[PDB]
Amino acid sequence: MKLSARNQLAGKVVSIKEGAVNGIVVLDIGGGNQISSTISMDSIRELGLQVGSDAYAVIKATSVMIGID
Amino acid sequence: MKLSARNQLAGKVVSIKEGAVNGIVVLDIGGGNQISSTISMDSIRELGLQVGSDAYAVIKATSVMIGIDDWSHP
Amino acid sequence: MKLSARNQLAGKVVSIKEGAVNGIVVLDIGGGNQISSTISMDSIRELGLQVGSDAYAVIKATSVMIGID
Amino acid sequence: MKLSARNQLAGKVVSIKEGAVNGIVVLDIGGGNQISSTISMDSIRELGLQVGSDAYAVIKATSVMIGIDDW
Amino acid sequence: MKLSARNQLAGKVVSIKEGAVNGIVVLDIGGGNQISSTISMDSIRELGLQVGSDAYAVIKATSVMIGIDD
Amino acid sequence: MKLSARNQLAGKVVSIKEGAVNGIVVLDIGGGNQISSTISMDSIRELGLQVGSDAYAVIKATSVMIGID
Ligand code: MOO
Ligand code: MOO
Ligand code: MOO
Ligand code: MOO
Ligand code: MOO
Ligand code: MOO
Ligand code: MOO
Ligand code: MOO
Repeated sequence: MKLSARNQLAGKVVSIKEGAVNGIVVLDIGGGNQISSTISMDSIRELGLQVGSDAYAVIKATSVMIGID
Repeated sequence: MKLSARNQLAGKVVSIKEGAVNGIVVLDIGGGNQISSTISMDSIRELGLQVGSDAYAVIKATSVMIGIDDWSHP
Repeated sequence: MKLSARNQLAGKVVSIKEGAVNGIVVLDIGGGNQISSTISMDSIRELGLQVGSDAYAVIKATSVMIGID
Repeated sequence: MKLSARNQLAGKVVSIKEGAVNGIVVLDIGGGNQISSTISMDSIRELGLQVGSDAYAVIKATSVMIGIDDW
Repeated sequence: MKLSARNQLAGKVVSIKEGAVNGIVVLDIGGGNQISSTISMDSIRELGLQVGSDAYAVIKATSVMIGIDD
Repeated sequence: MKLSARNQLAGKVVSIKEGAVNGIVVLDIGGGNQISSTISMDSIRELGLQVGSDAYAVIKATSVMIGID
């Protein structure tokens, strides 16, 4: 699928924290940046995610806030 | 403030699209990545954002989905 | 791309209301259900959406609330 | 109450997966479509949800993305 | 309707900023606190919201972050 | 940090329910209102949150719906 989400950032899974119905996937997206994703355990399984998997961090633009110092 | 949001990514503003009540801020966060943020025009003004401003893309972890390529067969 | 979002509902575009930076797409997913999506104008154009387009309403499970009468 | 959320889709609970502080509710909304919802366990209990309950999937329009087959 | 959203804060509309497809509704919830809501113009119209209307700010718990003084 | 989020509501923590990857923090913001926040256990710990902590409920304007009677 091609998705409307403005942010689709390629990266590699560096850690997966398994929970009860959700888990937290951490992706190394390059440039010294990592992104954490809290998604359902069902999806972690269905997408076959493991540490070292290639994946994408997908974020709708309306979910992104801006901060400054 | 220190914020719970797991994702707080430093970057530089490369473009701002001004709308009616919202606008879209594009941040270059390095490594060839850009992040687009759709936020209120009021916030854009109050934060003094301009092209070239240093800022952060702030994303709650529950807002981030994971994708894989179409030819991966889990 | 294949996505973690638990909800990926096939439907046809029945209307697009254009805004300044966002627009609102209405998708008929069948059975008398329609879904409204508020997304960037950039995305509406990039996906080539028009009345009658085949598409999907994509919703993260953590964005779905449950209501009762 | 009546809510601004543009999407309020009637359906029946087909499953509830209990987690620690959240659970996942699946609703059959008709037309062969199901909606999965990740909400607090407290809300699952407070709303009296069980398999067979009548309910609604409620989604804010700004939470909905559009995808296409990009063949 | 009764909703799973854990946050439902009563207040009065103090302002509505109309946009193109969205508008921004501000509610006075008391205590010198206001909540701003960015929602569709269609909903603002359908709910009959005007300055002075009694309403509620409704927020899913997964949408709320916590911040602290550093 | 200063944040674009239009809603930044001061309050005191009155409850913490710990989960597997998430927890739920309840903040009393005054006027008889409490705001519940479902966030990662990691952040709950990193922010040092306990019953009695002073904190803020932070909500993006696009996450706030309006309801009426
Ligand atoms: O155009 Mo989006 O789907 O709001 O990022
Ligand atoms: O721990 Mo968060 O605020 O869900 O990213
Ligand atoms: O939270 Mo999900 O598993 O991306 O719908
Ligand atoms: O295009 Mo808007 O109405 O400023 O979100
Ligand atoms: O008008 Mo809404 O509450 O953004 O779906
Ligand atoms: O109940 Mo959890 O901590 O969201 O899996
Ligand atoms: O996640 Mo909730 O339990 O709908 O606020
Ligand atoms: O959409 Mo905002 O201006 O980050 O609350």
